[PDB]
Amino acid sequence: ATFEIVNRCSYTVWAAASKGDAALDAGGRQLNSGESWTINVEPGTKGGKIWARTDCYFDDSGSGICKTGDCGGLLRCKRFGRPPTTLAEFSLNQYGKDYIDISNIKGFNVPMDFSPTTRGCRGVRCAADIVGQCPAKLKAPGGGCNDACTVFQTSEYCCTTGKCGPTEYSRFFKRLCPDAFSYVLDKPTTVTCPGSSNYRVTFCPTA
Repeated sequence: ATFEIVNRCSYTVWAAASKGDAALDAGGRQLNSGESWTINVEPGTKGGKIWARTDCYFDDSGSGICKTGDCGGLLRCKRFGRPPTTLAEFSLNQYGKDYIDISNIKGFNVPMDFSPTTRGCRGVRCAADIVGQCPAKLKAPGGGCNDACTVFQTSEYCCTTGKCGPTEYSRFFKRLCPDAFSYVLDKPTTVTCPGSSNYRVTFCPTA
């Protein structure tokens, strides 16, 4: 399948695409404003993620640091990103369908649209100034708006036992992006698409 990752923000991002234990395609790439990076993801991939990283430095080989979303200090992510990271999430060709979501369960750094480029299903977006509003205890120095489970490490926020409810903090993310997951047991805002769909991720969409 095809992912076209478009930086419509006015600042550079360092896009990342991982499943957790391996890169997807090249695993990451600088995107200056306006730049598109199309990747190939296999069919049947489960639990894939695409995110932005901000305020990075990488040296000639590729090792470095970012202030949001860092994946073990690699330009080319083979693992997931340090919060706060707005997340595009997907598992493809499940049993005849792909399933797409955007998640604020690790926080928020960059606004995002995650739309299918082929018919049958509808996209999902979170574009609200979450970082401008973000509650003080959830602010991340380095940039972004952390989730409560990152800031406090409780069973209730982290839904550790498989039981939890919404919270004042989950609800701050759900007021601003009803169409993204705001905590682990949120009513799912997943989208079911035909198997083998293609997609566009766009950062700052409304930019």
